[PDB]
Amino acid sequence: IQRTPKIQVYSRHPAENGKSNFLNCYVSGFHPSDIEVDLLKNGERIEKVEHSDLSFSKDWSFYLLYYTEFTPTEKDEYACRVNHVTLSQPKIVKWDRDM
Amino acid sequence: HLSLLYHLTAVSSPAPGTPAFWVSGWLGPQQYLSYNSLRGEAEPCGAWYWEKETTDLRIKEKLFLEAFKALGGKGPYTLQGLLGCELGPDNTSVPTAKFALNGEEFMNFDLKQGTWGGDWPEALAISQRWQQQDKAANKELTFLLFSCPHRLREHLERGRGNLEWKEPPSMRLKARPSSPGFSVLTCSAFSFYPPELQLRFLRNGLAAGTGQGDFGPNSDGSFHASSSLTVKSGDEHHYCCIVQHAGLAQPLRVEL
Repeated sequence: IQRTPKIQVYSRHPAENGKSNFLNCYVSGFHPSDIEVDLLKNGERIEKVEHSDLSFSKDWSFYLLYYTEFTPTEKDEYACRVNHVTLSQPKIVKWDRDM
Repeated sequence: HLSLLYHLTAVSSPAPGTPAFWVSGWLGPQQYLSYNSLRGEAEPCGAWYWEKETTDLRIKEKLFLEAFKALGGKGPYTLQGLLGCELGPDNTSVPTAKFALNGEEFMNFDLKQGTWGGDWPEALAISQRWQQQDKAANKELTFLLFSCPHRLREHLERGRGNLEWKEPPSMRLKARPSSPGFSVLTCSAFSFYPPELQLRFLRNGLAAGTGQGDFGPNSDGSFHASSSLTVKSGDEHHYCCIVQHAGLAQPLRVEL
């Protein structure tokens, strides 16, 4: 079977304009394990990105965590771009300081 | 919690430079081990001799790749495995030996007759090949019945430190407008451990709902949660968010 990924974006700590934080893109619930993930800077890409080992939950679906160290500005709109076999076009999800 | 689990994955058609086989080792909700075909060694993880592990997983690596051999047919195939045990109430260990093919459970290990079983033709094929591997099934049985509970008990001893870890969550409650005439209240929990957390909304002392909420990890092993609830504009200040977590001496109330 094939399962379309679920995407969540959030910071490690509460958003403090000017303080060094962490941006997380957590993709999960997908199959197969082939996936492409990117963290966007208002539309750009970060060459400095890291991720956890690819793992899977009890229902056998995969999950992965993509994170980038950073410092929140006051007017941008960060987002995560994910490409997977189950998506016609890459899915784009932005970061809401609230969630 | 109080369980040792190895998550095994093998793919028949890996992308370039990618490994065909990799394993994650988990002690409860914490990853302590990592392994992959490329490196060929069992490495430690997040604040966690070792040979008995790098060997056990090397044998597993052979078996998973071997499963593609007599599955035949154009892939691509994804073979997954769940191996481990957990201390049960009565301090009794319960093993786990399940296998998935392309995301679907199709194989398991029967402790009764000591072999991998299943109805699918492909399970019959893989099971038969594995039986032909020198001492393979004996090792499986031995690990689920003896080695696993033992290693678990050891890591619990020499690693009680990271298990008693407690991080209270930093809370945040914000109100934002959505569809006309309504606002959405979002209650977020940041960087906490253990993973068991609970959020609930209250309305002027009244028990409100348990909103729609996600949950996820942070690069450091701690967690993140959030719960949203939709309310009529102007009714916001009437809500409180209650969080219950092992790292708090008592339920924390969060107001707007």
